[PDB]
Amino acid sequence: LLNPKAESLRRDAALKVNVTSAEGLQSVLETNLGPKGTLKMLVDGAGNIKLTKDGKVLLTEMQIQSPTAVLIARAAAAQDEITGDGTTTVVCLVGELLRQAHRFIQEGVHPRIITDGFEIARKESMKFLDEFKISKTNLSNDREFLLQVARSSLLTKVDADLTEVLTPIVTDAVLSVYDAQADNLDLHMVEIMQMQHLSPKDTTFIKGLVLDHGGRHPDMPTRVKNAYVLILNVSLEYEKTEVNSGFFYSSADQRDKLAASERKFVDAKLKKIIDLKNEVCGMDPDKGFVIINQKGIDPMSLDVFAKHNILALRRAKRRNMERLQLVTGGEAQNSVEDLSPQILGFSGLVYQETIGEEKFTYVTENTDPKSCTILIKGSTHYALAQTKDAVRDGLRAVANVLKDKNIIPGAGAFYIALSRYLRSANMNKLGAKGKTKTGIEAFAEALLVIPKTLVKNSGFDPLDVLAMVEDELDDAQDSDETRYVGVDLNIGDSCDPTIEGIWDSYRVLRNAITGATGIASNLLLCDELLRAGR
Amino acid sequence: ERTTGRQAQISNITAAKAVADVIRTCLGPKAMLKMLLDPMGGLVLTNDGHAILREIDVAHPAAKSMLELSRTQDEEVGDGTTTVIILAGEILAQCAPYLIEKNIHPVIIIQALKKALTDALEVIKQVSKPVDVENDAAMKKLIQASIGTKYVIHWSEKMCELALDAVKTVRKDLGQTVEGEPNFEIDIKRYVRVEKIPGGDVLDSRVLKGVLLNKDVVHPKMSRHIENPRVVLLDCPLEYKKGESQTNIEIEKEEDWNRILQIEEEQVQLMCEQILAVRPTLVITEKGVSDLAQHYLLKGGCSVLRRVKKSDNNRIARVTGATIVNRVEDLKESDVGTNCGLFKVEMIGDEYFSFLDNCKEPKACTIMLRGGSKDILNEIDRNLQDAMAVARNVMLSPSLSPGGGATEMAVSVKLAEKAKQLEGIQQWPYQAVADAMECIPRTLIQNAGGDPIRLLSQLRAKHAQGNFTTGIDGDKGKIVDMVSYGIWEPEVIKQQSVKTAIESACLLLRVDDIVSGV
Amino acid sequence: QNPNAGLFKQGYNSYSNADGQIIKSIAAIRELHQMCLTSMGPCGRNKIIVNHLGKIIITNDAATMLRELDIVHPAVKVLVMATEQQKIDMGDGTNLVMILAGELLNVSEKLISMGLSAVEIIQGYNMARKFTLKELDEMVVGEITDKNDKNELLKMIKPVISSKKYGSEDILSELVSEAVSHVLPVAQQAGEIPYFNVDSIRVVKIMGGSLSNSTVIKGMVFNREPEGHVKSLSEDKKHKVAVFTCPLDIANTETKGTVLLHNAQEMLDFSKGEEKQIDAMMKEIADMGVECIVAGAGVGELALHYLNRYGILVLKVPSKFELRRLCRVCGATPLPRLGAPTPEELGLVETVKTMEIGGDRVTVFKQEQGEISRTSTIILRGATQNNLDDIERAIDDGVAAVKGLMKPSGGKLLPGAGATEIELISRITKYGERTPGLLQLAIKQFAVAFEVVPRTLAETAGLDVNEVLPNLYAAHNVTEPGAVKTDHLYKGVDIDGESDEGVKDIREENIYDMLATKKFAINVATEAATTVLSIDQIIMAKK
Repeated sequence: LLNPKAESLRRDAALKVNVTSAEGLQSVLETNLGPKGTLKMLVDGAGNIKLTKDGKVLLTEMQIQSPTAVLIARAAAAQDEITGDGTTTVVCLVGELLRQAHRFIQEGVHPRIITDGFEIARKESMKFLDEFKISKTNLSNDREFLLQVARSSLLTKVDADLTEVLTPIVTDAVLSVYDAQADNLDLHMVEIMQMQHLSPKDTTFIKGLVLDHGGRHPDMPTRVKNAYVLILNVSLEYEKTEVNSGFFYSSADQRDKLAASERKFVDAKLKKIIDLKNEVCGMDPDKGFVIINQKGIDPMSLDVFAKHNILALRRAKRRNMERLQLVTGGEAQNSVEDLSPQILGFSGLVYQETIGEEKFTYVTENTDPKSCTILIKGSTHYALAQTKDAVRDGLRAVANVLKDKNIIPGAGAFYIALSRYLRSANMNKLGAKGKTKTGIEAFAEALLVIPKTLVKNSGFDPLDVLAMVEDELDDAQDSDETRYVGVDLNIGDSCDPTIEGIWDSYRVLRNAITGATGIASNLLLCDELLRAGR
Repeated sequence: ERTTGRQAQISNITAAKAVADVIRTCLGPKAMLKMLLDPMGGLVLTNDGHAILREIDVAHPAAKSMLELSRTQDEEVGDGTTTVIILAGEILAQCAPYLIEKNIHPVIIIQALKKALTDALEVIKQVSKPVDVENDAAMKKLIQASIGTKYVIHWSEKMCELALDAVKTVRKDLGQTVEGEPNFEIDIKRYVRVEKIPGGDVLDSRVLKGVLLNKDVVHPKMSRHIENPRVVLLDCPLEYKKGESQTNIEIEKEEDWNRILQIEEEQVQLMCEQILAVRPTLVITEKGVSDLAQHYLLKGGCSVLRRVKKSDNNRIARVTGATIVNRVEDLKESDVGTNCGLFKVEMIGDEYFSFLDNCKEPKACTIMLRGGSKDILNEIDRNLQDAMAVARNVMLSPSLSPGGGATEMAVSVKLAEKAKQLEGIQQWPYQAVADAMECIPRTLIQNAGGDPIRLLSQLRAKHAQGNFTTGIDGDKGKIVDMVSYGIWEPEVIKQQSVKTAIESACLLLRVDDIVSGV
Repeated sequence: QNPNAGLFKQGYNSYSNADGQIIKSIAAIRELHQMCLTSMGPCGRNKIIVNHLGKIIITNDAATMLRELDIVHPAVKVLVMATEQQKIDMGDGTNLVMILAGELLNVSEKLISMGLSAVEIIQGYNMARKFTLKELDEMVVGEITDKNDKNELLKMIKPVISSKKYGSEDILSELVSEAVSHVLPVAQQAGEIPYFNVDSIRVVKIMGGSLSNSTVIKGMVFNREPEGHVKSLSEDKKHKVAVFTCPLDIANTETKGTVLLHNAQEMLDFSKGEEKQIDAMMKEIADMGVECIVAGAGVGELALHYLNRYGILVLKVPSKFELRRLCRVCGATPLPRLGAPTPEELGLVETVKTMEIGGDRVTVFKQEQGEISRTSTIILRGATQNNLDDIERAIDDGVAAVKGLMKPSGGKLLPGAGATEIELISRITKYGERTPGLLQLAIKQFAVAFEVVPRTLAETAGLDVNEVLPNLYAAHNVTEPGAVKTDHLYKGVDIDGESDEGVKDIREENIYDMLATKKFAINVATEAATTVLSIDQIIMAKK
């Protein structure tokens, strides 16, 4: 009963290996879960080094033969595209749910009752999901509350020293590009650029756009306040005669005469550009004139623009020019003859950071920029990738808070409560089945892995924190009031998640409980591992 | 190289047993998922039986013969593909000790399976109950079993009306003792072929009798509607032709250019005179038509329609009667397209169409599918063929059988009682067939978590006392009645499940040696 | 017979925390940690590393050795990149960062044996770092006035040049301080714009002579020969110099101008053409007053013949990186063309001569007063080739510390050579009992991690470990009859090898560690150890 070049596991051994292989991935991702987790380093073998605490980012770089972990990586594919954060939490819910069910499989329980017991408990969890959630107002004055929300995303991926630096940056990045109405928010308007040779604690927020190539000349002004931005599409580099010709010269002096004839085409355009500056606020104080000039610049025009204290730029990215049209407002001017003062825009203080290797020009202080830039600066390679992974996860975490009016407290507040609710509700209801109790109890015990994992990485006994929370929840029910309890990782005792400021998005936990239950149920449905096609 | 002795009979049984034991978990709505490991990092987690069998590579030829049966069984009916393979594999497993340990000649077993095939089909006819196929409200509830739990569940009300009108369109009900019984001649493949039209609404989708074409009138001023249209079909296009032999045309003198220009108008006009000989009201050409032939046929009072596929012309001959003719010079006047209902060119979905339809039922038609997008049309497409396949089995005979293992047990009980009165050497393999009929509902018991020993013995006792309609529930897992709780299956699935499985099991027992050679 | 389990991913070399991976990552760094323990300090030792080009190079500095070594351990690369933070952003502390970050992992093993989580270990160092950084502001006694005087530079430069080639710190200090004072412009009451640059000082070396024969010249000295009949110019000030990027050859045409050989009549026109054209092009250069031609590319044979009759010095500079810094000296501009020495692109130089350095004739490019240059050159002499390599690297580390003298607290100082490291231990242990909670275990071990700096100074000096350590404890811990602690806070680890006994104040030798080096090294040492302690798992492949 076999085929050549094929391997198969029969009876229940095919499922036990799939669960055991899933337990191996659990122990790997059990250490890095939460703000007390660990920062993993992976090596591709070509010399690349990446330090990331995110679950999905690690799974994409890792190669796994186990087909169970492949579906776990595919399960996290829909998590980042929807939730954007908490992929490690989903894996811990899938693995422990298989471990708790592994004990019941050895007792002779058919996996369908175990699978149906998880789906029935999933539908009951969604009913308790809407009862436990807290409705948050849509007012834009909640930035003070958003500071605690930003800390929930930041404290996980960093050492907590960069959180206070990134807290005002990430919070103000979303609110600036977002006008106040129902509408929605677009994170594409926030650009992320990086530069090395500096410390990570120097990270600052950029309200405008950061440009790559800066003006090179000793007489160009470094700081220009209240300058008019002009988008210039003409090429200011060296030009040639409009008709095909050649340079015939007996002496070097005659070569400059033939070259100057072609240089007058550029000089004729330079005279029309400088006339626009003197026309509008030429001698007026607190005024400036800056030339963008997407195309290049010849060395002769650098001296002409420097005498007038004009900031000149050349060789700009085509995509970055489309943002300057929205931020500054200046239209693209193709021809110099058609240049008009109505094309000129407006901008605030423009100061260029002078560094030998690279120079940045800030477009910031704009009337209607409608864009933001988060500049992540670090000396090493992993310092740039770690913070960028925290910002992209931080921007998407705050995004779901403003889009979805519902918010849930974190720090195991939903996991411990739902495990307590489903335990006492199944005994009072008894509407499913007597054999389903094993599937419902296994799901209730599988929800306690997260509060035990978070405190385990901190070093405190997960058994003592579990008893103190359950004793506090029982005392809260006897007092007839609403009191939310959560695990405090720093002190080790319980805490109020509303006062501490730990909050989780409603859309993140809704797809986490539903996603982890549906994927782990499909793993238990596997009868046999077939090898074919070779 | 070669396999002799009784070991080759075991190799044929283990070949079918290996394929059967894998798909045992694919039966029922509670069927467990299966994980196939390819040499590539990818995997297939789906529980579809037909999708897994196509991805399994087998060595022994008897295992390939079982895969060839699944390819034919999947085309006849939509579901029950793995049921035939499991049934055919279990019969060889139950007859394994009789063929090997009992030292019984295989032809004795093969001849016994021929008698057990007829005896099993007679029991299904007695267990099945009559159903009204002319009731429109009853057929929508029968198709709904293949509708719900799918993406079309929201349109299920519109899907049942679209599937019922589609089955009633292709079918032709005729019977008599004069020319015989055609058995309604229902063919889903060729005659039910659908044309997906983007835009519109799912409710707006209609089933039209005729051939739908996307080509409009090729002339700006022409009659767009004909009262009594006459369709003429032909192959050779209308345009300037060339000589069949080597043709070398070198024109130098200025007065030699007009000679070819006059021949260009004559060669096109001669092709139009052959068409107008019957005085048709329509002209349909398989290939394109030159602009010259457009004006020549315009003066003849007929519409010109070019660029028609060959697969469509075969279906046009059913709705029209025009005989396919290759050369235009051979076109007979017997090809008149009379009895063509409507020529209406009315545009649907920002694309000019044409109507070849009529008031009669040739058993040929093109279903008009419209929806919210092209992805919705693809989901309706595959779901409409599966909905019609279930409705086809209902229209082939007014009988329905209880599912969930009730029909499987109803045959095993009557087979064990009838075999006791035969009193022959074939009596022993009949009990093996009855034991194989009990494994199909027992497989549902193993997938439902219930005790296969206790539930199977109690279910068999309920057939000898109560009715034969008591099956096993998928959702619950306890013995319940199928008729009262609304679980039914058509008989045609049961007819092809018993016949094809036993016939394939006989062919595997006929091979006692494997010949190696090209 | 024996199955395999525990690796579910692919074939690789896998490490898990159950095998003591945190100890293996520290043990791998410990292999290269002992090399840096014997490096820092004036008694440190030098290591030999053969380059991949077949050249033996020996140096004390670890930042150079870490680049030449092949390191397959990624955990070590964290400290290597942390060492680059000491070499790039600062001019000192490359040897100290490897000793501190390596010891922070050694003292962390005691917390791991007790079962303490790595997060509380990192949190303990983060709280202890803020306690140390707060004290570093109070550890400063004196402050450099930044007068930029020659005598004032000898105080800061001397300890920076130290811990390499000991005994030459007095001679090398006069050579560096003289070159730095020439680069530093004369200005007052302006602190906004930086002035000193690292690349403004180019060091040269020539075999022969001794270290005492070295001097300091203002300019950029070239070792190449004049290549022509003109050895040197006169003493007249403001010599016109032309910098030509295009090589010296017959003038060509910007449009096409391809030379092809077909008939022998063209060959005679090519030889006679190069004679007439070059003589015409070089004549127009001499008519405008250019007495020196700097050609970045090669020079033809016919070009050297005509320039000898016009009295023009020929100078070739094959390195294009030196021509960019040359424009800041004479003021000339490179011309991509040839034959048109525009006077706007011409510079001025007062003195260009040819002097004998180490026994070989080299053309010196220098000045006196006018046309102020920002570039200086340090001339070195010596018999040993390997010793001159470390001296140039010692000057590069010496001038890089001058960059740290700018606005960000460049004048503040603290006693070094083991004086501050011991005094900080008593202050950290003072905060250990002051701060309640589980952090007391990490704070006490954070002060013990600073005991490796004085220990290595005693090991590299041949001193007994049992001697210097208890002597420094009783020196920095005393009972003063009063509220203010008095007497000697300056007791360091003495170089010894002579004199009498024990330790002594480091102020006697005028040696100290700059605050910008010490304060920045602590932040790098903690972040380097934070990364290693935060990684409990790695995945690699066979290389």
